[PDB]
This record gives sequence, structure tokens and C-alpha cells, in this order.
Amino acid sequence: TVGCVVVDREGRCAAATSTGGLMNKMTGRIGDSPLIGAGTYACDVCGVSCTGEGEAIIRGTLAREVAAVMEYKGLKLHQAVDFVIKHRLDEGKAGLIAVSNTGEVACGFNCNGMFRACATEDGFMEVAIWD
Amino acid sequence: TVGCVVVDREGRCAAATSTGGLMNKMTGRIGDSPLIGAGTYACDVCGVSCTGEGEAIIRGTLAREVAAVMEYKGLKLHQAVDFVIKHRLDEGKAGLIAVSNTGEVACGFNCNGMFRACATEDGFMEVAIWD
Amino acid sequence: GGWAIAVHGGAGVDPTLPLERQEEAKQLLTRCLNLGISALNSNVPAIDVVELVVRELETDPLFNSGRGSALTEKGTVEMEASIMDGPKRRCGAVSGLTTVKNPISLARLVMDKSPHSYIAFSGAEDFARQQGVEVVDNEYFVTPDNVGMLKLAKE
Amino acid sequence: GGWAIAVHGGAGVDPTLPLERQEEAKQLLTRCLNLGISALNSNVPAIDVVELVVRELETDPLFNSGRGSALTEKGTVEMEASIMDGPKRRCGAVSGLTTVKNPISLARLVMDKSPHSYIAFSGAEDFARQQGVEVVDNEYFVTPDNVGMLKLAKEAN
Ligand code: NA
Ligand code: NA
Ligand code: NA
Ligand code: NA
Repeated sequence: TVGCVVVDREGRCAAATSTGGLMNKMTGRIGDSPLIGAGTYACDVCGVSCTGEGEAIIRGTLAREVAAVMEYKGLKLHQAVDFVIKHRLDEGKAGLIAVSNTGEVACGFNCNGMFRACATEDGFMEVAIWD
Repeated sequence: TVGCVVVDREGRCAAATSTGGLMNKMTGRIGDSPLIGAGTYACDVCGVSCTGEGEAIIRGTLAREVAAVMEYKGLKLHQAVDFVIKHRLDEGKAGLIAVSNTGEVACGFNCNGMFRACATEDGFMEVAIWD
Repeated sequence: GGWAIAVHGGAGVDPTLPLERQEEAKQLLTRCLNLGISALNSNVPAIDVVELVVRELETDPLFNSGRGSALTEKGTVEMEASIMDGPKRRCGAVSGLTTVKNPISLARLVMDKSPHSYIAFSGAEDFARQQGVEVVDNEYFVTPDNVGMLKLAKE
Repeated sequence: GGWAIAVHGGAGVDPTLPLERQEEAKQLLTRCLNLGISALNSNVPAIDVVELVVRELETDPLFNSGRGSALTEKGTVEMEASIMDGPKRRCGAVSGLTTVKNPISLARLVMDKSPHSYIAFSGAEDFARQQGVEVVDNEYFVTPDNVGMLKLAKEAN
């Protein structure tokens, strides 16, 4: 699974996820990547792409969940991604990357590693696998 | 699209949706009915099944939304459903049916009709097409 | 507490729908509801009730699932379904089914047997045959009124 | 009030990741992020940026999508992808692709050209050709690393 989330200078959010799926899967099995609200979501206020155990991401509607907690709990991006990873997974292993319409970028995951990189216009730039 | 939501005596909720899809669709086209969180969702507090414009249900993750506004805004079932219908279809057309773990049952829709029936153990019972 | 159940047969009803179709749709809805009510009355779990009600809706040709499903442009049927059990949020979904008599029950088997939560198209058709469910020719699902409707869709 | 971008190449990393591969992965993420930065500096819309970055992730064989994708039990590739544009919540998704060089761009075309939001398998392969996108033999997507990985997967019991 790979992915990208972007907020441009106009404050418009977008998200995109692609995968080959699970090794040794049988034909016709579909995971979370193509499923709106699970692996990929974007709206007025954010853009999210998820990766990890599709079972957990699907039942947890994980990407839409970032948007829902911003919306209905009034949390800002970082705290919302924090909330989702911490409360909407337990025993499930997943991670996600997100942007807000305000120009923030956040990543979160609850396994051992996640290949990710982020940047913002004023010059923050990080590429990381571990914590 | 047909569907059913149930809450049982022990308080467990469950939801199920099935369809042939849109008339004259081309092969390989997939709607909202098989999409968890869009067409179908059940959790500890509720069970939900949606029907109407697939595009509006998918983009709003509408079945999950009902659960979300119950859980994050503390609305009861009827208010939850009223809210999602009146305030989360910006122009799309849909309906839904839901149950809560407390034993409530609700239906709502913004288009001009919805084939539905509902019952509670107390005695309530209703079968209708229009208002 | 107390049990509760809702059934639907789709949103968007033609305001022109004649009184006898109205009565037929309501008689179907009532039959399905009553199956679920007795099941709830004999304490069957929510998850088994929603399957059993939806299987009745699939079998009856009136509404758009199972037999009586809407047709593709080629005049055939492709069905899909999902199911979810709230207590542990277990999910199962299927699409692209062409020979499976009761799609919702195949969804349930995806929930209960598959390490995946969604199987589709030929993989779903091979899954059905591993699970030993009832499979039929596609024609079985195609009804004459839907053949007529399709011809109208083609403006 | 400015631009931001994140890219990922998957969760689930094994702590014994060799250094070599660690460095490749970082080099690839940098390259893809820089492509995105550069598009954002020159005022390319969010929606075009995500597609552009993911196409590069697909092309590179290192991560699990596009060429370098995980293999099915039969040893072949079946790919899937989705895309969403936030301002009007416009969605497109594809599954069961075996021939489409860049699934994410097909997802983009579902969003823009289809009355549906999700097309899969034969239908989706048919839509690709209607849309004229690049299509190739399935073998194209299959690398030696993954043939080995799947050997192990199947040994795993
Ligand atoms: Na039917
Ligand atoms: Na499963
Ligand atoms: Na690749
Ligand atoms: Na579309």
C-alpha cells in the first residue's frame, strides 16, 4: 500500500491510496485501499490515506473517522489522528497520514513502523520509518 | 436495494443490505450497498442500512454517520437519523433505517418515498411507502 | 430494552405507482417483517435475523435484489450485498455475483469464514462453490418486468 | 495557511529491515515527496498532486503497488486504488486491475468520467481501454523480489 495526501495553497484537500493487496491472497479479495471512508477520504477540512490491517481499517472506517472526530469532537488534526489511532484501533494495527485545510500534516500508526514522509510550505520536512 | 436492521433482546445490533444495483449499469460497476459505512453499519449502539443515490451515500459514509453522531454528539436514535438526513445530504437523495441498542427504531428519507416497515416489541408497528 | 426491527425495499418511489403495486409492496414488507418478529420472539440473534429477513427480500421478485434484480446494459444481473454484526463490528461484503441465489448469505460467510471482509466477481463465485451454497444460472434472476424496465432505461 | 503533503509506502515494517533497504525506501519517499513539493510550489491543484505522487510510487518497484505489487496465490497481480477530492467530496475507485499500468489514474478517471464511483475487474479493464490508458501484460507488474516473498508466504504455515 502506498498513498499521498495533499492540501494546496487554496486549502483544498485530496487523498489517494493504491495497493497490490495481501501476498498470497486469492482472486477477488478486496482490502481497504479502494474503499472510500476506509483507506481513503477527503472533505472540506481534511485528506487521509490509511494502511495496515484492512480488516481493522474497514470495520473502523478509519479515514472517515479522522474527519468525523474533527467535525464532531472539534479536535484539530494532530489530536484527531492521535484520537483515532488510540481509540478507534485497539488490537488492530494500522497507520495513517493526513492533512488539514489549514495547512497542517500529521501521521500516526500503532505498529512497529511506517514508511512515510511529510512536508509543509514553510519548510518542515521529515522522512521516517520508525518513531 | 433491500435491507434490514435488528436489535435483539440481548441488545445486539446487526444490519444487512442487498441489491441488484442501478438499471442499465455496465459490468463491474459497484454501488454503496456492499460498502461498509456507506450502505451498512452496525456497532454497539446502532444498526443502519441506507438506500438512494449511491454517490451521496458513499461520499457521506452515511450509515456510519448515524453511529458517529450518536457516539460523538450524544444524540438519541431519532434525533441522529433526523440530523443525518436533514443536515448531511447537501443535495443527494437517500433514505435509511436504523435501530439503537436501547430498543428504538427509526426511518428517514428526503426523496418522495421509501418502502419500509418497522416494529418494536412493545407493540409498535408500521408499514409505509410515502410520509 | 426490547427488540426492534426495520426492513426497507429501497428509496425513491415513483409517485405514479398504482394502488395494487402499493398493496403488493406492503404485503411483501409485512411478510418479511413478520418473519423477523417471530425470530426475535424466539430469541434468535440479531445477526441471524437480518440474514433471514434479507433472504426473503432477495427471493421475492418484487424488489431490486436477488431474483427481480435490476439488469445491466447487457440484460443480465450482478448482485452485491453487505452485512455487519455490531457487537464486535464484524463485516462481510460481496459484489459481482452472477450465480449465487442469496447474496446476503454469502456476505455472512465472508464475515464468518474469510480472512478478508470483501470478495467479488469470480473470486466470490469460487468462494460460493467452496462454501457449498446454492448457485444457479444467471437467467434465474432475470424477470420479465425488469427486461421491460431495462428497455425503457435505454431512453 | 500554506501547502502540506504526506506520502506513505505502507505500515507493518519489520524491525530487522536491513539498512540497505531502509536507505532505498527513504530515497524513494524523498523523491516522491519532492515531486509533490515541486508541483505544489508551482500551484498545481491538490487533486493533481496526489495522483502524480502516487503514479511515481506505483512505477517504482520498491513498495506494494503498481509494479512491485504483492502477488496472488497463482503468482499474478491484482491491483486496486482510490482517490478523493475534498472540496466536493468527489470519489473514484478501482479494483481487480491486472493490465493497467497506473491504477490511481484509473481511479481518477472513474471520479471524473463515470456516473459511478467504483468500477472493478472486467468492467474496469474495459473502462481502461475505453479511456485509452496504458495497459500492459500482467507480467509487467511481477518482480523477482515478490516471487521470492510469495515463496516464503506459502511456506509460512
Ligand atoms: Na428479490
Ligand atoms: Na472475514
Ligand atoms: Na510500485
Ligand atoms: Na464518478
